[PDB]
Amino acid sequence: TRYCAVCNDYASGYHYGVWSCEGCKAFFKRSIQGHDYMCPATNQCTIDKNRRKSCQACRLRKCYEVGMMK
Amino acid sequence: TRYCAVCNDYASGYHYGVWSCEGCKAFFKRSIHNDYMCPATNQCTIDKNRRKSCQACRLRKCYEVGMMK
DNA sequence: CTAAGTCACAGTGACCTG
DNA sequence: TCAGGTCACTGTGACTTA
Ligand SMILES: [Zn+2]
Ligand SMILES: [Zn+2]
Ligand SMILES: [Zn+2]
Ligand SMILES: [Zn+2]
Repeated sequence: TRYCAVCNDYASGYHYGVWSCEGCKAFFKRSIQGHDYMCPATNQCTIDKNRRKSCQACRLRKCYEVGMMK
Repeated sequence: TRYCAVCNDYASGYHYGVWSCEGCKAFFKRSIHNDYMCPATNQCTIDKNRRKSCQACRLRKCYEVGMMK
């Protein structure tokens, strides 16, 4: 009930079942809406305030890991 | 056939002293004063489908391959 | 030819509507 | 309150001009 469970940025509220920022909220929104994300490395990127935009594959992976649901 | 020295995509021509696709050419141009951060460990596999994801490793490779500002 | 500009296009997220 | 939209901002790269 404070920080984003996905990128650890200031979370706005409870979105999709986890406390998240508007960024991760919108991201999951679109991801479940319809999109192929490609990880530029080893499917183990560090998702945070300044890396979430870089890897969409690991960001989505994390969205699910932390509990977000459709 | 020529391939982009940075991302292996079909190169458009010889840009900045190296063979590059239009993407890496414009990117390099834009970069030269952007400071980037790799999402992983600075060893990304930069190709057509991932060059947009890591900008740090893209610019790294731009210099590595000999692109001159 | 390449350098350099151009601009439609697509993702992001802060804000808005329901 | 949150889901789902929205749209200005921005980076991209294919194409145009010099
Ligand atoms: Zn977040
Ligand atoms: Zn990744
Ligand atoms: Zn390239
Ligand atoms: Zn990288």
